[PDB]
Amino acid sequence: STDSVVKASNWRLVEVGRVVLVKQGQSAGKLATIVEIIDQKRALIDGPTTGVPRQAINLGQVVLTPLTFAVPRGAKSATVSKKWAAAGVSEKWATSSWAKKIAQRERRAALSDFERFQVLVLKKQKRYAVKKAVAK
Amino acid sequence: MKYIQTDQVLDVPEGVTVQIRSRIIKVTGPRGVLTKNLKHIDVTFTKVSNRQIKITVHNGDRKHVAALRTVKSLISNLITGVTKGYKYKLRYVYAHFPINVNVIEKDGAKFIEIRNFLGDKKVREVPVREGVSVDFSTNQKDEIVLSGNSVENVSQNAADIQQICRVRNKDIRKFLDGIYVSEKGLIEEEE
Amino acid sequence: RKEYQVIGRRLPTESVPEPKLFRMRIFAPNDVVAKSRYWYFLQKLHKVKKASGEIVSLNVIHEAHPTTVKNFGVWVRYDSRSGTHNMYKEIRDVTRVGAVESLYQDMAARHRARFRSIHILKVVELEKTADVKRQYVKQFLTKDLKFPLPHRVQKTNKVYAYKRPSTFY
Amino acid sequence: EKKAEYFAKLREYLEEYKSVFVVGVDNVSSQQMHEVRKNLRGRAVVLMGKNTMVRRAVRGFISDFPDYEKLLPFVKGNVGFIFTNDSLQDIKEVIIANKVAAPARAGAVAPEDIWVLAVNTGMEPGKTSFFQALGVPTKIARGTIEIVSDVKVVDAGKRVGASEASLLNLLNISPFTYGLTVVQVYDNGQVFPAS
Amino acid sequence: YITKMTGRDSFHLRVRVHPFHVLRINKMQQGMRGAWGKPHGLAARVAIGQVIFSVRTKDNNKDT
RNA sequence: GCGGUUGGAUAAAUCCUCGGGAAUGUGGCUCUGCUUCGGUAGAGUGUUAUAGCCCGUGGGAAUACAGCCAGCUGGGACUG
RNA sequence: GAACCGAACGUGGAGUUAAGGUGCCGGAAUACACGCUCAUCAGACACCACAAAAGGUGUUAGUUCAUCUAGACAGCCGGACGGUGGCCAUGGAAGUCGGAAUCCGCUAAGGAGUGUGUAACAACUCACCGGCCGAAUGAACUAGCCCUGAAAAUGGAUGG
RNA sequence: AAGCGUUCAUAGCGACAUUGCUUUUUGAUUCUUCGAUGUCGGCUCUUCCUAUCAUACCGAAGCAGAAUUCGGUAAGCGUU
Repeated sequence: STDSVVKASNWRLVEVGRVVLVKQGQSAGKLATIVEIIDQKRALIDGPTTGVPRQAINLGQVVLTPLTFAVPRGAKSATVSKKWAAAGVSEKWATSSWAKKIAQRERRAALSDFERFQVLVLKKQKRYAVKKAVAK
Repeated sequence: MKYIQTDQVLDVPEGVTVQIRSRIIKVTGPRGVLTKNLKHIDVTFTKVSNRQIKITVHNGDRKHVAALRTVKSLISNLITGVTKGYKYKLRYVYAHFPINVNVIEKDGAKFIEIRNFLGDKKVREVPVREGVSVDFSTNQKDEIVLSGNSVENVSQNAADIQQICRVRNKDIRKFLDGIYVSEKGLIEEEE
Repeated sequence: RKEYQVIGRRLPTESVPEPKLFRMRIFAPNDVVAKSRYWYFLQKLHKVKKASGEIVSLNVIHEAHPTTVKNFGVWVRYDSRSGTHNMYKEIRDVTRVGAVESLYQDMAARHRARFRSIHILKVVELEKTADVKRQYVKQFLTKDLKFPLPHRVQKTNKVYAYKRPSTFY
Repeated sequence: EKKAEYFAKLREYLEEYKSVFVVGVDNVSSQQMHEVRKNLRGRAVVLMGKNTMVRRAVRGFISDFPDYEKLLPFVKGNVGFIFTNDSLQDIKEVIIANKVAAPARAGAVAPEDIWVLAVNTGMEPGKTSFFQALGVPTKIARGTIEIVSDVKVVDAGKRVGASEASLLNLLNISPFTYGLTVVQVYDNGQVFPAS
Repeated sequence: YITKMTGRDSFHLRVRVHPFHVLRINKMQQGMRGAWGKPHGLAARVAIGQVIFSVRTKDNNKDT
């Protein structure tokens, strides 16, 4: 080589200033920061812009995203909202492949029966063009 | 209480290297190469500054953190072996009957053979393991030395010579005979 | 779990009007249990009982700052099979009522101590990272704490799956 | 309690007497250190120390005394103070010339080159096995045990054992008579190498 | 044991319980006809939180 | 699944205002140096500065928990 | 399972619970939350079909006391005398068969001495203090779950 | 674990106390059977238990060797 070589590893670290998605409860499918850590299966969270109050919660009920930014250790609510907007965490979230596939099935759920009939006709037109091109 | 994170730091010499994916550790150096599969442990490695590795555990226990420190010792012995090499000496304490030792070949296997041990007619036979040379000592008589890279294979081979020269049905404090280990260390001197 | 205040008195008997009043910070599920536990602890101090006395006030004591992490230090007396022993545990919880709740779980887990055989002596919120003695709390009071969560698992409402799932995180 | 006395008493020197004359004293082996101080009893005062590197670093401050900055680097290995302002030359003659000596070695690095001579030892037959076991050839020419032909037993390098030390301490000197040697000399200030 | 360690005049042992309770036994014509037992031996009856042995000593000893 | 009210420290906090307090001490400056001199990482100093926390004084609301409505709307079963 | 727990009964329909349960057999959460245990004999729910004294650095929590800016424990080396064979005892007792004394010096520190060893010395070794190294360690106890203690006859039973 | 064992509590033993297990001894009791379950041993034949006398392989000794003593995993195999 001759300089070593280790693979090595890559995890999502739980920390102060780690934005997370909420699975269940009154929130469900929102976003919030981690303000300060308590212990192992326990953490404080807040995200007043997206709409979620201040609460202690299990890390099993929440889930870590791959997005982070600088926050003071153990901040309040209004100070987090100042940093939230400046970094542009909401805009970075929408462009991700996770959020687009989340937003896709929400649109699929709200389809009317007339709209579903158009998906038959438009998709049949694509198949004819693709099948002709692949043959050559 | 479960330790939230514990870690130990390896220090690699100049010439040697280490190649780690999953838990397979191919060490190479001046003398040769060695390998070891640690696929029963759940640790994680991190390269820092070429000649420095950090082994660590995340949320262990009392029993799990014991295996953290032992892996530091296991990998260090491969680096110590591949740089210098280990050397285990042996002596045969004989009282009445003089013990003979030879190395006769058979299908490229190489067996260490022992005869006339405590007046026995049965010719005894201990095999030589992979990657360890058997040699006789000049100047010092009544001696045999085992040398190689792997500390595990050399020490095991030296033990099998000792434990196939036991006395049976006698009082062992009286009949003080066998092939005992005198010294165990390194090949390269001044270290 | 709430954190009631129970102010008793004793009766206004003829000869000695105006008794001295006595206050306690009782933990209980509801108002009926709070008055029961008041007379229990008062009976181990003065010559009183439910017949010879009355409750003056019952107030709930909510937490001042319930959205902030605090390091509590609780003193406890508890009765084992053989005898009775004193202890001093330490908890890292968001409220007093939340901290006392988690103590009753920990005593029942390790020592097999039930609700009936646990006396809560005194609960104190500690100030400085220095007063805390225990190592299992002091792990989480360090400078720039970070750690991953290895070996994540999913939870399907469905039975069957067609992927061979991963535990990456 | 005890460190407080050693904190206070170390400030008294070099605040008179003002020639510190330090020496180890590491492998002694004494016995006769006891007497080196008791021959120094009339004039000098001795004080061996532990980790007082933090002490002499803190005592380097003071304000009215910045002369103790020279004493904090040299203390490596077993070292201790023998402060006394007689001169520096006269005390050097008393301590070094006295020395420790005394036998000998029982399982460590060897002395100077040992070399046993011929001619009778002064022993009737008994332990001729132990002489031949450690190299030395013997021949009983009438009665007592006599050694024939001179050969070196142990050279300066390889270790000396416990059993072989039995006859050396009684009969044949190694020699491993090792004495104390001075490290530094002071008289201001003044970093004197002493030679 | 205490005499071996320190000395015979380094303490004062005191037993604070006396056997007054007489036991009975039915040793064996018939079987269990007229089965009133006869005196066997003595014993002492003890409650919870009651002292059996008492020893006063100096502060130096204790461990012996 | 929504609405209207009553009580509590006329909820407690957040937020606003007037004080005090320090550290798992931000910025600066100090300082060993380390440098691709780009920048760097460690110790050190000291009270908000180009991060911000903790505790209370004063002010005005929402919300949660608990109660009540001779409040409002929908779906399903059995019986004649 | 005569007796225990819950409930007392005309014939049918709809709702709701008692005691007891909710991996499957079996109707009902492979629910939610915090711990503890790994047993080459694990354990599993009242009456009910058994287990004790005594022990374990297996692991978990706790009580009382000690040393800590060089910890001290490590753990590898350096010292372990001077008065001195202390008085006594008697073949001989020199720190070490014993009967009481228990004091100083130099002191970094060295008991008129922890043992080994000798006819008694010699020789070795600890107690106490340094040298190397740089942040928590040492002693005595209390109770949780596991293990040793725990051996019977056809093949076998937390209901499986 | 007081003593025995030349010396030395535990190689092998073990007073004074004290916790157990077992149903191959014998008592205690009278639930089953008196409109009947053919009651002592020996002969013959099968299988099960281990609290192991022998054989296989090991540890301890006041085990020099031979012989013997105490214990371990063992009911495979044999016991006139």
